[PDB]
Amino acid sequence: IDNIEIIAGTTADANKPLSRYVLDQQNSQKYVRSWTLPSTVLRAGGKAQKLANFKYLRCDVQ
Amino acid sequence: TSENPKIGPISEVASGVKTTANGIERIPVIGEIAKPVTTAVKWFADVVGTVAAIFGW
Amino acid sequence: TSENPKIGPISEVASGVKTTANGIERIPVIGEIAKPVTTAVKWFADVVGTVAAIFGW
Amino acid sequence: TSENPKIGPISEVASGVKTTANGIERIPVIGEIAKPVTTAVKWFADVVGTVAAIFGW
Amino acid sequence: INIGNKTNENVISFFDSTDAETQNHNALMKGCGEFIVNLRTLLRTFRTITDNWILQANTKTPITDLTNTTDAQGRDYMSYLSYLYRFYRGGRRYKFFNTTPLKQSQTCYIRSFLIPRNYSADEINVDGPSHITYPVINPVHEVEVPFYSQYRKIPIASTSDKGYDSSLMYFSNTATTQIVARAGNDDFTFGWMIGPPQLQGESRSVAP
Amino acid sequence: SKPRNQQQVCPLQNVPAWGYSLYKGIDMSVPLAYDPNNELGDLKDVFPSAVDEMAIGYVCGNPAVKHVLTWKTTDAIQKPIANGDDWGGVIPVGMPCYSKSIRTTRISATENRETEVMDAAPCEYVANMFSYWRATMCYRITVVKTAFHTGRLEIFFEPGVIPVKPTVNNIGPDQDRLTGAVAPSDNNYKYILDLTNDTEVTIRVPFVSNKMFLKTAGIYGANSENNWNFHESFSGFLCIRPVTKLMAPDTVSDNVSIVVWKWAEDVVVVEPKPLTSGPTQVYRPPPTASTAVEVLNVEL
Amino acid sequence: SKPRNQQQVCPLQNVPAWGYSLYKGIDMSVPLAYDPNNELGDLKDVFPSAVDEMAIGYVCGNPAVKHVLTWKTTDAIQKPIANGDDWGGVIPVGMPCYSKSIRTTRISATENRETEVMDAAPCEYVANMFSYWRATMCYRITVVKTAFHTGRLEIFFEPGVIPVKPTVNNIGPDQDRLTGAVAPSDNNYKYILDLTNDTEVTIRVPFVSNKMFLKTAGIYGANSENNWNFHESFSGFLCIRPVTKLMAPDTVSDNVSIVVWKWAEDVVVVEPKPLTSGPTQVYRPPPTASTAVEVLNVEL
Repeated sequence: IDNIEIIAGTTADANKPLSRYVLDQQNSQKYVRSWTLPSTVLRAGGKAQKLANFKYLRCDVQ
Repeated sequence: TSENPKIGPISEVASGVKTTANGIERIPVIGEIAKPVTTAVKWFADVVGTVAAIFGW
Repeated sequence: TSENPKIGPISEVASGVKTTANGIERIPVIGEIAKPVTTAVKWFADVVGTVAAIFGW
Repeated sequence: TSENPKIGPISEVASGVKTTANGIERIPVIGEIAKPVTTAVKWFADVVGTVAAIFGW
Repeated sequence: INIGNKTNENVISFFDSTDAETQNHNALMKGCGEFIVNLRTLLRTFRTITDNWILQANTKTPITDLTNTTDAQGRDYMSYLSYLYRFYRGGRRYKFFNTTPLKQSQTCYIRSFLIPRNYSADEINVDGPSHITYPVINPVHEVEVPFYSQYRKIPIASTSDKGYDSSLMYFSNTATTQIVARAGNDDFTFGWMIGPPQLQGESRSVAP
Repeated sequence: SKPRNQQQVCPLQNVPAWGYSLYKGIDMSVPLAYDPNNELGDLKDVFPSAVDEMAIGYVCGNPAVKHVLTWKTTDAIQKPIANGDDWGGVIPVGMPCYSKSIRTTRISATENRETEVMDAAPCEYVANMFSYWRATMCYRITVVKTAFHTGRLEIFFEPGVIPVKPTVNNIGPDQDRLTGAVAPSDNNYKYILDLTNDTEVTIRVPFVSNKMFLKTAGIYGANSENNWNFHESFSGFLCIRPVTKLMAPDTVSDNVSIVVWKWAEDVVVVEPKPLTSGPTQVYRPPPTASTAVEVLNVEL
Repeated sequence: SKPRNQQQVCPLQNVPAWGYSLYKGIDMSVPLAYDPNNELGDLKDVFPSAVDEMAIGYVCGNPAVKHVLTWKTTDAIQKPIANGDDWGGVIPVGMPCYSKSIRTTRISATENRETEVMDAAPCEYVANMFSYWRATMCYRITVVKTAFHTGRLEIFFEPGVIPVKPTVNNIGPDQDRLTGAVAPSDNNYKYILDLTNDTEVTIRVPFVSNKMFLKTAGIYGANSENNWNFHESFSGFLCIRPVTKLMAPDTVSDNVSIVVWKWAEDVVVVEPKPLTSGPTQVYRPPPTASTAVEVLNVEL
């Protein structure tokens, strides 16, 4: 799904750790990467064809 | 025999028929409540019977 | 079997599980209250069942 | 076993010690009421125990 | 003395005194008289969510005009414990303590109805199970909304699918003002735990 | 057939909602339903976990990271590790919260409105609901290092009053009174962790005090003018000092990080009312730094 | 002989008519009778039928004709049969009502008062009393034909959102999106009825949805501006399309009729309050087209 690389460094944002507090919404917690679910795993790897023409689903995203 | 933390729950109930209560099977009406013309309606039971309260005493 | 000078104290209680109530042991939820889909919730017990009060009589 | 024309008189009572209640004899306190840390105070009895009412059910 | 990080966690307990479950039970026979085990039982105690809920006469008011303001605050237990969880289930109870400077020359009554969640007042009927009290003789209006849901559990701030479970609607012939105190019913519970948010302290408004 | 009354005149009191604040009883609220026995079934196949997720055991047994320290190769021995985060290598042993930030915004050009914001663990968040607490506190001290960072680390427990510097708006610790000269750890309960292969250590500090319960006030409203309820909430502090200086080659980093997890076991609480001056209010973070927050009153 | 009170002060609340909206309890209404046990006997020899004529099973199991279609010899294959009645060969699977007429009368010369009139089956009439429903819907599709009309007919089920054309005052279906090109029935549950000898087919569509119950709002107040509660009331639609074109000689009629009966089995309902905006009001047909109807308010 994804392939992260972190070079340290770093002036960028993925190396910035968890702040102890959040005082306002413009100082949110920075994260390396997010993944919405299950809509990422259903699109990727040709799983979209093998659950087309169905309606309902249960799953546990491993 | 019913799980409830209130001591005796409500309105002590009688018995009925043997079927499923919905899902069409033509439920008979005479079987639902069990009070025909007999010693089971309490006002005909008081004069069959003949308790003292039907005479005003 | 509980020492109390009030005659029957409050809200008659059911039973549960075998563990300590705090001090982490992953308390199961299905064991706490004992009302599955059976003759133990009083509204499913009245139509399994089929008492006269579910028919309005 | 007590002569009284009121039906059950008041506040159903527990038991105590063997002595005279005044007239100095150093009455022990632990013997007066009989509720140590055991299944006899009703709130420790509900979690020893583990009735359904301590879980909100 | 090889090279490489390792594992094998060393649980150490200071102060070899006495097993703690004996010491806790011996400390609540002398300081409490009660033993709060579960947080579910704090959802059955009525805590007041407001102190002055001012309304106007002849106006059907949903409780979601009040609850939507006080869910964010976290004052009572159903809004403070809801920040640890993501789902809920079960009905809710309400009490409406009267604090109105009432007149004798009118007859005040308090109706209560059902709306589904987040509808307004004009897009629902009044033909349902109701309850009426008279605050001149019974100043506390006690009502319980059941769990009439399409789903087996309800999230927080869902999609445009609205009106999927029931709620309360308030009505009164006079402009009243009340103290609302809610709690869950005998089936109410949260679930599916997450971590807590932050808390808020004082506000001094310092001199510089 | 219509006989007379033989029953006595019963005494009466007109109390609507007698004891509404108790968790157990018989509630007088009318259901807006069809059935007076309106009752959902059990929690089988409702939530994705069949564990009672509301027990005080289960909620307070959720660990959370209170400290991420930084132990340099320059830091002295027998001196508490104070780099990066506030409170340093001084962890107050206790269920309440001890660290707070202060947000300062402007009302006018001559006035600032301060606001105390508190980072809560899922055990510190539950103790704020109650007045007094009593629990066995657990800690897991974990060192983020390579296979080539070696050192030794001391974690000793010191009961009672914490050595603190009360500021005008907050309370910080005092690292000047916790050096090896003035504060020897020769009599405390201590653990000397080796860092050549081993990383973690779990410490279970029981409840030791001269009180049956400790307050749950904590850092709420604590400053120079008011700091009594802070000291009477913890009964102890763990202190992390190096025994041996951090030995590291030049081909690795000159830092390690000490991550401290926190949870609690054997938790009992007392009174279902917060001991704080104001209500329990969840801090909703504002959109912009210039904007304000919600201020809950106390007048009725 | 006249002893003192030993009974406690009982707590009290002055609630007249506690829980009058529940079906079960003990009712405080004084009989205007002679006997406090005033009680009629059973229903033996009262009504001409000894069947419980008020069970939800018995009431909803009364079939009613929702569609009388017209399948010509000119209609194309794989295209839903839309001749005569509204909604065509698209039957929304569901207990509520989906079809409504609109009566338009004049208040002034510049204003028209519209009124929605709904044809109800004896299962659609019961679901309007309640808020949510859940039932196994049954259908009987019957072809009115001779022994010389032969054809084949397809009835497939498609779950979810119905392809509709929202008008400014009503909702109609969309036959443009249900042709054989754009909507293939190769994956649906389908029945291919032969019409050489056989006439009827009974289809029992169970309850399939991602919801435990569906709304009973239906076509009430549904238009372009408001159509959400329409889609969340049915979960599916049967669609009747020809596989083979209607084969008929010249000595018979060029039409057949498809009559669709509707009832329900395994019916459960939820909440004894209608989900509609207004009350349940029976449409009393006025004497003349120019006259008006009764308008029930909602103010108290």
